[PDB]
Amino acid sequence: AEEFPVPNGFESAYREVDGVKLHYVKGGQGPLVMLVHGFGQTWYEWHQLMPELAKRFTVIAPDLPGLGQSEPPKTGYSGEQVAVYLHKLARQFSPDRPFDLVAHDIGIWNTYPMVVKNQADIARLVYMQAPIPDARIYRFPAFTAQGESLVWHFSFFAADDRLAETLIAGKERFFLEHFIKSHASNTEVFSERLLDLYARSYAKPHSLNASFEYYRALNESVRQNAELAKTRLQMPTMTLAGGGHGGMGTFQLEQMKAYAEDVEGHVLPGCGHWLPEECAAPMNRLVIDFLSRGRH
Amino acid sequence: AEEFPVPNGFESAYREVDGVKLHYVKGGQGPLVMLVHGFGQTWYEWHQLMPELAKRFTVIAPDLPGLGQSEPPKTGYSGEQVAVYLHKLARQFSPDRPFDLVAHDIGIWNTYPMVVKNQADIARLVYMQAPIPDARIYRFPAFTAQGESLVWHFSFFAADDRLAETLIAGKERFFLEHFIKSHASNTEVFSERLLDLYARSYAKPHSLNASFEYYRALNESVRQNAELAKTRLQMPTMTLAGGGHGGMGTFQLEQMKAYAEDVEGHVLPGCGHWLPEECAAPMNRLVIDFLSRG
Ligand SMILES: *[C@H](C/C=C\CC)[C@H](O)C/C=C\C/C=C\C/C=C\CCCC(=O)O
Ligand SMILES: *[C@H](C/C=C\CC)[C@H](O)C/C=C\C/C=C\C/C=C\CCCC(=O)O
Repeated sequence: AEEFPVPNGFESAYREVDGVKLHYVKGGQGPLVMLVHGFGQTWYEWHQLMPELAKRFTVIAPDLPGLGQSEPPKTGYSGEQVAVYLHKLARQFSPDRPFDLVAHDIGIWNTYPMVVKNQADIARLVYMQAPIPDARIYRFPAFTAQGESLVWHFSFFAADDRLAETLIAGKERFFLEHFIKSHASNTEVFSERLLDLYARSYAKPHSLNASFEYYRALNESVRQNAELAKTRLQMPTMTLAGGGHGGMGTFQLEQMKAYAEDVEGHVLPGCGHWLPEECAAPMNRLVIDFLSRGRH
Repeated sequence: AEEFPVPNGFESAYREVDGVKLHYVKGGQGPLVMLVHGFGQTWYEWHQLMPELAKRFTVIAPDLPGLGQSEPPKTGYSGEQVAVYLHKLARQFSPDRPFDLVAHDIGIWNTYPMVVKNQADIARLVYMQAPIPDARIYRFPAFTAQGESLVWHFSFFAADDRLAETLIAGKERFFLEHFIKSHASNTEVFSERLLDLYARSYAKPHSLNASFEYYRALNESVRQNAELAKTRLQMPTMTLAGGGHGGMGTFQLEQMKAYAEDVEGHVLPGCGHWLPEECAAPMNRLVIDFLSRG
């Protein structure tokens, strides 16, 4: 069974990593690029970018542990713990060469530790629409004069006594449409049909819980990154952020400059959080061009 | 059928104010003190303070519009709109002399405009455990190094699509116990029976919605207060805040200093948000003494 349709010429497969069965979709030939999705979604957010990248790269798009068709992690949900699974997965397909990494939302949280601890394995890095977990997240406001706070869900999802699962169970499709559209500029791309697909996946009880455990581990991830950030990232890095409703604007590049020696950033006007879907043409072009500098 | 038991010597009654039928509980004799409850609760949070105050004052404790047994407002849920109802209700019982005001949580939001606009009507003022809506609320962090913050509910409750009503329906008792205890230092004061009573009250569909409409109007209340705050408050004021988990600490008095010329403050160590219940005896003492000077 497949939760989302595989693009023509790709395969849906699984790989056991440290006792955890990870789902991924893979296609193409050449150097490896791994695309890592975020909260509320799965590998499928990349399905329009994947065929274009596969003309020059081997492309792998895993489901995060516990999400999509991937089993939950056995160690835990902190960034350093999850990053082990993703690093070992990528290295099974690229054991002797560095690979490229593209990550969105909590995909950033779940990859930053393995990037900084295995810098020689990462050729080029693209991060979009999430803060790297650090002390800056403790200053983001809970309530805004205009629009809506992009970050209050951190506390909702991290609340104890399984508050979020208890309130959202049975209402997953309603909740997902609300939080996707509230973080979007171009809401019209989220058709009822596409929302149905995403909601069906994260309504699996272990996936609903897994989704929130990433936030329950956020303070631990911050503590982990306080140590890791003592070494700046050396590989070429690109940041993308939306400039519209739900977009992080200039914050994405400004924070990355504290982490990376070689970084360029873009703010995409009229685009919110969900860049691959809201602004597919400019986002895909930016990613393909950036990764195509060099061997592919 | 009363939602909460009325103390001896008090009456549960109703008055029509601008076409809205307000519920209140009233007892005592002497100058008027109005006690205004906050989110998650009703007049009943004052039921231990009321008989003590009723020894020296006429005491009235209304249900906020749409909450408890009060009808929803017919104008709106912004602080300036709701404060009209509470001002006119108090004036029905104290038309000829100023009255005292005690408010908790969003009771503050719903009374500050009528205090600043009718200062000759307010003898003494007691505010506990809520910011006056102003630009300071836009700095409160969403997330803390210990986990969930005390303020993320601002955005949960203000969200559209009836987000809060839709997620909380069928889980009202569960959710109320959660936010009571996440804002409490002393949870042992909340019996299963008391949580049952509060949950049954705000689970009424129009009351669950009314609860969150106060937050959907919060930015409008901030904008309203930006003009009202040009006039400082002159009456004697006291602030109270908890010093424990759920408490606002020094924020309550420090904010009030920008609004009030004559203000004293206390922070109650070992107490959280729900001061009339978590720390009833010292809270009551401080309110009674402050109002009884003279
Ligand atoms: C994924 C968010 C996706 C869906 C939310 C239900 C991650 O949980 C968060 C990624 C990005 C948004 C968080 C940080 C915003 C960063 C700084 C800008 C602050 C503005 C503000 O409104 O506070
Ligand atoms: C009622 C809260 C009741 C139940 C919560 C579901 C009001 O909605 C909020 C009133 C008080 C609690 C929130 C405000 C805290 C204010 C500042 C604390 C200081 C933090 C800081 O950043 O300085």
